[PDB]
Amino acid sequence: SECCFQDPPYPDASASGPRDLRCYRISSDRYECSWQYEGPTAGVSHFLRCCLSSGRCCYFAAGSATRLQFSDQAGVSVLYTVTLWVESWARNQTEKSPEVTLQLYNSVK
Amino acid sequence: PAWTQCQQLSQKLCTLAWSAHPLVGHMDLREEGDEEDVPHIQCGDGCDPQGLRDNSQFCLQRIHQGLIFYEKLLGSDIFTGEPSLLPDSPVGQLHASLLGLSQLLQPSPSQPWQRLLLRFKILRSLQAFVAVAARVFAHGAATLSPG
Amino acid sequence: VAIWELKKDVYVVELDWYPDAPGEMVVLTCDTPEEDGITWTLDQSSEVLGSGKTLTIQVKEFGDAGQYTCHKGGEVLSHSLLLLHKKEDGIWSTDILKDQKEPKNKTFLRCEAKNYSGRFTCWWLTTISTDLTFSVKSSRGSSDPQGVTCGAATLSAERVRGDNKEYEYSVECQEDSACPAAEESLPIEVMVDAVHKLKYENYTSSFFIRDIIKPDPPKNLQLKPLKNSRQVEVSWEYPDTWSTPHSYFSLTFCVQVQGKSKDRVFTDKTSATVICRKNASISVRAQDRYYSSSWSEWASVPC
Amino acid sequence: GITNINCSGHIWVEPATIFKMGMNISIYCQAAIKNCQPRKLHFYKNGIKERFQITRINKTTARLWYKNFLEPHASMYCTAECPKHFQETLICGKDISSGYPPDIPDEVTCVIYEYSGNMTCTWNAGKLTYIDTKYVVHVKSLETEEEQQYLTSSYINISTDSLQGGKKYLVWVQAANALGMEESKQLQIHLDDIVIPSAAVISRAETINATVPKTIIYWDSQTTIEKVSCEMRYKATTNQTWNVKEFDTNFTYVQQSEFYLEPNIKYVFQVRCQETGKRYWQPWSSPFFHKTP
Ligand SMILES: *[C@@H]1O[C@H](CO)[C@@H](O[C@@H]2O[C@H](CO)[C@@H](O[C@@H]3O[C@H](CO)[C@@H](O)[C@H](O)[C@@H]3O)[C@H](O)[C@H]2NC(C)=O)[C@H](O)[C@H]1NC(C)=O
Ligand SMILES: *[C@@H]1O[C@H](CO)[C@@H](O[C@@H]2O[C@H](CO)[C@@H](O)[C@H](O)[C@H]2NC(C)=O)[C@H](O)[C@H]1NC(C)=O
Ligand SMILES: *[C@@H]1O[C@H](CO)[C@@H](O)[C@H](O)[C@H]1NC(C)=O
Ligand SMILES: *[C@@H]1O[C@H](CO)[C@@H](O)[C@H](O)[C@H]1NC(C)=O
Ligand SMILES: *[C@@H]1O[C@H](CO)[C@@H](O)[C@H](O)[C@H]1NC(C)=O
Ligand SMILES: *[C@@H]1O[C@H](CO)[C@@H](O)[C@H](O)[C@H]1NC(C)=O
Ligand SMILES: *[C@@H]1O[C@H](CO)[C@@H](O)[C@H](O)[C@H]1NC(C)=O
Repeated sequence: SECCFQDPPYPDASASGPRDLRCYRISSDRYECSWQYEGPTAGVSHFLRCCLSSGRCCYFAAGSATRLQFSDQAGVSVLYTVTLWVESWARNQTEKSPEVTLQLYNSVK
Repeated sequence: PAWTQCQQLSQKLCTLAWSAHPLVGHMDLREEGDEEDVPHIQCGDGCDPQGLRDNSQFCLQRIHQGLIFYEKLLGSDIFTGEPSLLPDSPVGQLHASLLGLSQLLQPSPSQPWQRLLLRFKILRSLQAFVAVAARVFAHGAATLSPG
Repeated sequence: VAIWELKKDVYVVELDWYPDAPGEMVVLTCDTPEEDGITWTLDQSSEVLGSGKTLTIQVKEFGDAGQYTCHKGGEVLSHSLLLLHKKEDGIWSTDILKDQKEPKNKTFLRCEAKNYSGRFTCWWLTTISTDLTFSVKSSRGSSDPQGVTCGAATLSAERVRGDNKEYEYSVECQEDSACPAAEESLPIEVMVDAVHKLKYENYTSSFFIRDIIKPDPPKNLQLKPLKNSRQVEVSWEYPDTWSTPHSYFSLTFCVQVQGKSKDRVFTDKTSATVICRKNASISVRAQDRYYSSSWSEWASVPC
Repeated sequence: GITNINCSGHIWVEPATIFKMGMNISIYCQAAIKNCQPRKLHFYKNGIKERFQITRINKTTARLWYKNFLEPHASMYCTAECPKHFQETLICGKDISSGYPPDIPDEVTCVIYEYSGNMTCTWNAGKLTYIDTKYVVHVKSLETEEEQQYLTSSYINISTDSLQGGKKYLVWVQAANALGMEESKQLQIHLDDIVIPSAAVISRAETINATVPKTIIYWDSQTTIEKVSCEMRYKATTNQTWNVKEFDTNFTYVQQSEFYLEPNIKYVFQVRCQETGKRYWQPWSSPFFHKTP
């Protein structure tokens, strides 16, 4: 998995959506991100977006999966603070999860 | 002829050498003395199979020097002081088998804790020497003995 | 601490890795004899901040590494590839290779030799398959090193573990002037450079040839009955890959009886007598006779 | 190199490398490898790696703790795991000893066996020391006040030829080991009063078939001393009491002691003698059995 730094294929914009985004450091250089979705999972595509310190922002295409892993060379910085959230496009409009921002390196647990 | 006695006693030596110290390779520790003196079977010392067919005198000159060199150490305080090495212990028999075999060819301070580590170093370095020595005797008794 | 050149126009920068690190500022210079309006373009990047003959960017993440290019007047003068060497609390990173656990912990490089001829094969493991490059160089001794020529690292095996695939790489090396009969004093030094995308790491391993020797399994294993007491005479031969002659490079064998349930005898001869049972299998290993190196693999036959 | 250890660090013990037996001890190992921050630090006791009570207090220093260390000797050495080496890196080692401080020597006694020509001084050393304990015997003349000292590990024979200044002397003993040092009370001697005659031995035991059965005991000694008193003990082995007779014997001739005893019982006989009036006696002779007719 590699972070694409272009725009997601939907317009930016309901109460239903994903929630409870949790990311830790699972290995010496690999990471894992888990979230949950409130609603039917038919046709739902999740996309984990991340913004670096320079202001540049990228996204991960998670597909139908509600869990995504990535290495330390996918474009997401781990030594400095980033901004994470999950966007889901099922039908009609876009759905978002609560915001979670932290330094990924010291998330060892 | 005389090659058979050197072959049988060297066979016992390789048994006694490893029997005295069955430690595996990863157990051996290393110390900051990377830089190099101790007699080794150098390349071209005539101990290869072709060297013995050409002239076995060259290889025995180095093996003889090594057997009296390692014998000099089993007689040193390293192998006699505290902690006492038992004479009938498999390490003790190595001394006499070293001198006896050495005879057939051509008729210092230390503290009790350092000796344990030193004794380990000598035995391992000796094992590689006795190995190649038992090879030239096995080859000699199988090729030059019948004639 | 410092920076060093790996090969032509390829550099590795050492970086202490901890959170909120300042990184290490890096001074890059274009290989231009004279210019007053130099812009800098990193690979594809359209955004261009580079100015002047020298560009300094604060290297503090992988995003600052890659191929930096400086082209004057629409013509490319030279390139420059930057790799990162991750230092973490005084420990060099070891993410590319896998811990082999054999024979002890943290044994990333493992090497075997089928004989004393001076040819050996070192192998490693990794959990990735793409953007991977290895570089192996070796010699005997460090002070006045002797010549050792190594081939190319190639994929040899690919298996499955719990949830991912495990990739096995290997390289063939040959000592230029090998002395099999000699008692080794200076060890063989194997140095492997590894680059995954923009991440660089290096490994090392020291050994004597006599300590990494693992003969090939016995050759032509067969059985034949004995009418007196229905005992079996097992017969085998030395493996072809073993050193020659056999009157000098002797071996010792181990014969055991296994019968689909739950018998070992050692000998220096090339035959032995055992007792067979129902659906039992006889197997034999091999080891150097005068030096306790590694055992060979099993060669088995049914009763 | 090959004939010597090259320590790459140092090791120290608290309270000390030599300590009182049964105490808690802490062994500290500090590494000093040129280009290696150790991943792990191991301890070996008598070549056996230790697995418990080891704490990584410092990235380069480790502490091994023992509760109630009872071994009198032990060879310690510690190593380091270095990332650039497949071998464990030797740090340093040290021999530790355990024992007890010496007691105050008492029961100091100095005698001169007659023809031995030298004076034998002994004492009670006290508790077991387990460690190398040395003893210094001081001899001072009550006349010329000059003091000689003598080192030993057990007891000592001092030649009478070295006892020139007078016949009256003071003797005390000093005991010392790594853990302590003590001194005895002064004992004064008179070289004429501390002589013990040469050994007296029993020869035979004869019984006579006459009016009353006489058990004649033959015994003798080769002593030049004139005034000599002796004692002899005799008991039936079935009995548990000692009967004794005293004699002022003249060893020019073999002595004959006439005893009137009961027939057909086992008996035991022992003798000891001294210069009359002097302080010290002989030890009791070896038991001499004799059944009567
Ligand atoms: C290679 O390195 C690993 C590093 O983890 C070694 O693992 C060691 O495993 C033991 C046993 O799990 C750990 O000690 C014990 O842990 C168990 C719970 O698993 C517990 O019951 C005990 O009280 C004790 O804590 C040990 O901590 C661990 N090593 C380290 C450095 O933490 C492994 O043994 C090494 N060897 C090989 C051949 O892989
Ligand atoms: C001090 O002298 C005495 C004799 O007066 C020694 O006693 C004997 O010495 C001989 C050797 O000369 C030994 O074979 C005996 O075993 C000793 N004991 C006896 C009971 O005869 C004594 O050895 C001398 N002191 C020391 C410390 O040896
Ligand atoms: C191995 O990598 C380290 C990390 O920067 C580097 O300093 C060192 O030079 C490399 N090894 C050698 C033998 O140069
Ligand atoms: C050693 O320490 C333990 C507790 O740490 C204590 O119970 C014991 O009395 C100590 N022994 C000595 C001799 O100090
Ligand atoms: C512990 O390590 C520090 C380095 O951070 C050093 O200054 C200190 O002397 C060490 N202490 C001991 C007891 O070795
Ligand atoms: C005197 O002491 C010495 C000390 O060696 C001893 O050997 C000897 O038996 C003693 N008696 C003599 C010399 O009459
Ligand atoms: C045992 O010895 C005591 C002490 O002299 C003596 O009185 C007693 O009679 C003895 N026993 C016999 C049975 O004679």
